[PDB]
Amino acid sequence: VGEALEYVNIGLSHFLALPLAQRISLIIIIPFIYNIVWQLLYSLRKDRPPLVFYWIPWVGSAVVYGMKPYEFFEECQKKYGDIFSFVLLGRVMTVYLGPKGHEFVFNAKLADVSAEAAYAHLTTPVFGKGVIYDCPNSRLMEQKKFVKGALTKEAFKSYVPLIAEEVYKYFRDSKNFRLNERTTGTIDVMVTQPEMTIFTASRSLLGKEMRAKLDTDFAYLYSDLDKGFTPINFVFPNLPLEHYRKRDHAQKAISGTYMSLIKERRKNNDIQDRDLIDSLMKNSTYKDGVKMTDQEIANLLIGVLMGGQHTSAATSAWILLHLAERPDVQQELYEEQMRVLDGGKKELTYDLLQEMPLLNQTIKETLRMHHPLHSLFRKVMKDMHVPNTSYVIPAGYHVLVSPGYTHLRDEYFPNAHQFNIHRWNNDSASSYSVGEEVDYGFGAISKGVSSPYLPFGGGRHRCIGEHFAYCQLGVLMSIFIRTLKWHYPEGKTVPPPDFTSMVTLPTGPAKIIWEKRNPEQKIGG
Ligand code: HEM
Ligand SMILES: CC(C)(C)[C@@](O)(CCc1ccc(Cl)cc1)Cn1cncn1
Repeated sequence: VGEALEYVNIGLSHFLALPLAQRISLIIIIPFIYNIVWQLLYSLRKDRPPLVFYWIPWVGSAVVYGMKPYEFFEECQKKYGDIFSFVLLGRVMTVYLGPKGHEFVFNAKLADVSAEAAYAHLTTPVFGKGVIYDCPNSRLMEQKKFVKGALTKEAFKSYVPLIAEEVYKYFRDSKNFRLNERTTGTIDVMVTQPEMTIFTASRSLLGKEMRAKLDTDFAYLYSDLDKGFTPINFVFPNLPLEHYRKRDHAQKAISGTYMSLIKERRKNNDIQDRDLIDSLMKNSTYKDGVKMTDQEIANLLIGVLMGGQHTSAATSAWILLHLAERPDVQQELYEEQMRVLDGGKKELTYDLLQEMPLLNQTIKETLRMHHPLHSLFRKVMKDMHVPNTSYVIPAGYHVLVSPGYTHLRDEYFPNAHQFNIHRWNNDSASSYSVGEEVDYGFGAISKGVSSPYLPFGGGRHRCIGEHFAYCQLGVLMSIFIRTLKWHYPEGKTVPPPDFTSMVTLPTGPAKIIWEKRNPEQKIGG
């Protein structure tokens, strides 16, 4: 019976001929049926880690992952252990939880994975081109060296009074404070902290000129650039809407202002050591001998400040929120402040910051309970074997590492969900290499990445801003502590994190009430 083949033919014709009702209905029910079958087949393969089950094709587990990612990882971990996959808006994520997860993704060979491949679609439109994830990795490595060159301890001794000047200036003039006119008030930390962060960062990393442009309408351009830095730009990076354009406008606009200042500096020889602009001018020639274009330098500046803006500001928000219900921790930090700065007589210096271990433990502890990035990604370039398993992660897959999840595990942190800065007694450093090191182009960093506290990651893509963040957060918190007490409004406590955004920032409005420690103190100027 090719008479049966006559009928696949006939049947095919009747399919194309039935009402639109059933056809759309079939255009739905066929993919739904197919993927459900496909998964059951997949669950038989054992060169593949267990795939989380999902009903909606393409979308996969994006809803629950997007909303409560650590909760997703946990029930996932109970069911399948530390390695498992799940489908996310078209892509396939293989999650490896714990320190071996860190090792498998952060220390992965350059050939196995790509961060550029994972991130460029989201970062390049915001930062500019020619830099970060819009160049070969080797270039990235040299840029990180260029930037890290302006992040030296002597830069930090110069940044500390600039940053303090800013915080004080903010207490003086900001509508949310007015310390020379108010002794008490309410602020939204989600409003205060991003302004405080951009002011301090701008002033210290981009110099006084660029800090000054933030008082004008120009500031709004940073705010535009800011909203194009969203996970939506990670799925649909370019659809003709409209926040997508103001972003691009802002990119050239902001990048324009930097080149303007850069070109005028080389043209007057105004190239001192003031900021990162001076520094990137004096030092941005690759080792093959190519030099960064003035455009490229500017774009590297947008990227630095943008990255540093969101992590830092979220973190100082959390510090305020956790402290707001711990007058005991405030009392303790204040005593240290009095001891190290001789009641206040001594002026804050980068050196003196290092003698404030409790202040540094608070940043350490907050960064433990609140990692700004719940998920780091790579695209898999070559089929990877997972040690001590038969598992193969084929190329074209994505790997996902999550040190912020381990941070919150009792196993590695007794009472992980309690805020306790004393868990870091005689252990206050931003991080430290528990042994041997390795150098990827931007200096010797730890070779192992099996530390269960890994706030800044590791491997070639490891953060180079930890000492800047601590410096800024250090000055900022030091001053808050000496100037203010603060607490929650009645019946208000720590907000749950909003995971859907770029950084795990708190769910606003997150309000605290400040009062002056010295009502009659006046900030001068
Ligand atoms: C609390 C503050 C911060 C935290 C928790 C943090 C966290 C991280 C993490 C986890 C990574 C690795 C990402 C990955 O491997 O996929 C990273 C990378 C990086 N961070 Fe930070 N960061 C912070 C502040 C900063 C600051 C202030 C700067 C700039 C001054 C900065 C610049 C960078 C750069 C340039 C990379 C390199 C990424 C790469 O090479 O692929 N970060 N950061
Ligand atoms: C890729 C992404 C998650 C946005 C990112 O890791 C990387 C951002 C980033 C990358 C390169 C430069 Cl030169 C500056 C900032 C977030 N982040 C981490 N530390 C600071 N920002």
